[PDB]
Order: sequence, then structure tokens, then C-alpha cells
Amino acid sequence: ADCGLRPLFEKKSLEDKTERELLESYI
Amino acid sequence: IVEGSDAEIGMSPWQVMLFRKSPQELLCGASLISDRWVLTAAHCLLYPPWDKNFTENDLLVRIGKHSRTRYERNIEKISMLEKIYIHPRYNWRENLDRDIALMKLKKPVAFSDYIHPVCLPDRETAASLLQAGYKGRVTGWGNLKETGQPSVLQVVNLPIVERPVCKDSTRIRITDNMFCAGYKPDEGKRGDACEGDSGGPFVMKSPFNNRWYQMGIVSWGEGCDRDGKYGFYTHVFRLKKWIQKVIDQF
Ligand SMILES: *[C@@H]1O[C@H](CO)[C@@H](O)[C@H](O)[C@H]1NC(C)=O
Ligand code: NA
Repeated sequence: ADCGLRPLFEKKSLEDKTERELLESYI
Repeated sequence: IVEGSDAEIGMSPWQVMLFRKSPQELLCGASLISDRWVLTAAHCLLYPPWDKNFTENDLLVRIGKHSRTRYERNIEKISMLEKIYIHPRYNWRENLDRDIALMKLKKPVAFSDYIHPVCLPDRETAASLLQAGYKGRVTGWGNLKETGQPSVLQVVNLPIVERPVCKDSTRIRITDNMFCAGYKPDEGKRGDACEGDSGGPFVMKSPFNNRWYQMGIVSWGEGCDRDGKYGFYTHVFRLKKWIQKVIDQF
């Protein structure tokens, strides 16, 4: 319903130390 | 996890731990997909060649943990299970095809800053992201190297390998309900899951909506972080139709 939105990251508007690596791979 | 590192506080809030009750030992990793449903791999519960056939009464589940040692009061929750649902066509006698399982908790878990469910992929999500080259994320408290257990939850970021590369790297019949991931010998990077990370989640962040989708379930592999060998994962989407029926029937 409100899944996959980490309360300490996505909700608080913060990136985890290595999530850019993932999004970067889509390019 | 092999060649992975320590997770951040509440980095994988859907991360679950499957325990045996007597004695209390780490079996597999798992994932929270709703208030009452957990999704691990079938081989964790049922593997007859190793006299493995677990009842609901045999197992325990721990959600919200960071340090496997340190018990944190109103952070981590320990739940027991009402019923277990292994795939009817789970092939243990040949290739670990349809290696999926569902666990209904005896009581729903309240969500927090540390307990939170993951998204299950859709038609479009799976077709667009389940493509070779893209990196996903494996997580678990399994062995740090092959035959060595970690304190804090481990995390590795692994790229999806081309289906023909997966096929030619093993002797086992790879089915559409499997996908593999890992770095190639000349990719200059390493990492894999190990004994204990089975049943665990392979996730991805949707560039479309910033939501974490669970693409796979840590299924099988030949060793841990072996050169020319890749990790095999249960193709969650290919079985979403089954996941739905068990959730909607119970
Ligand atoms: C597992 O055990 C239960 C009873 O404890 C039985 O109904 C089931 O058929 C068993 N399955 C296998 C493959 O051993
Ligand atoms: Na490898």
C-alpha cells in the first residue's frame, strides 16, 4: 500500500550510502 | 554475505530472519511483504534429501534486527507462524524451480521506522528493470566467506547477468522462474550471498517511483563468490499469480 518507502530514508528524504550505484546502473 | 558491508540503521526494513525453535539457530533470511505475510525460499522449509520438512511449530521469525547479538527492546519483534505455504510445483528433486514460500504470522506486525514492508513488482516494473546490467541489492546475516557469521546486517549490490551467461555457468536446468546476478571475473568487483542468506531478498529501487521492489529471492548457487559462478534468484514476478492466491485465500 505504502510499501518500499523506507521511513528513515525515502520518507525522511534521505539516500542510503550506496543507492546511487543502483540508479546509476540504469544508464 | 560475501564481499558486502554493514547496513545503515533501517536500510532494509522488510528484512526478516527465519529461526528454528529447538535449538534456536539462524536458518534463512526472509522479507515482509505486508502486515501478516513473510516471503522466504521453499528450500529453507522443505528439502527432503537432507530430511528437511518444517512445520509452522518448528519455526520462529525475528523482524527489525540490526545486530544479531544485541537485543533492542521496542525495535525488534519476534513472531510465531500460523501456517506455511510452499509452492505446489516447487521442484527440489531436480533444479530448485519455483523455490518460493509464504509465512502467515500468528499475529500482524505493527510498522515502525525499522519494520516496514517491501513492494512486489508489476508487469511493467519487472519487464523494465529485470534486465542484464542493472544492479540490485542482496542482504543477510549469512556467512561472510565460504567453508564466519556477521554481527550487523550485511549488504551487497550485484548486477543482473545475461540469461545465456547464467545457463553456461552451471549444469542445472535454468527456468524462466530463475534469474542470476553477480560480477564477472574481469568486472573487478565481487560479492554474493552465502549459507544463511537463502530465502533473503534481492531488491531494486524503481527509477520511476523511488519504491523498493523485491525482484528475487536468494535461491541457490555453487559455492559463494566463486569466479565464473553467479547467484541464482527466484523470479518473484513469474510467481506473483501464486503469491496472490495464497494471500487472497487465507
Ligand atoms: C511433511 O510433514 C507433514 C506432516 O508433518 C506431511 O503432511 C507432509 O506430506 C510432509 N512432506 C514431506 C515431503 O515430507
Ligand atoms: Na562470482
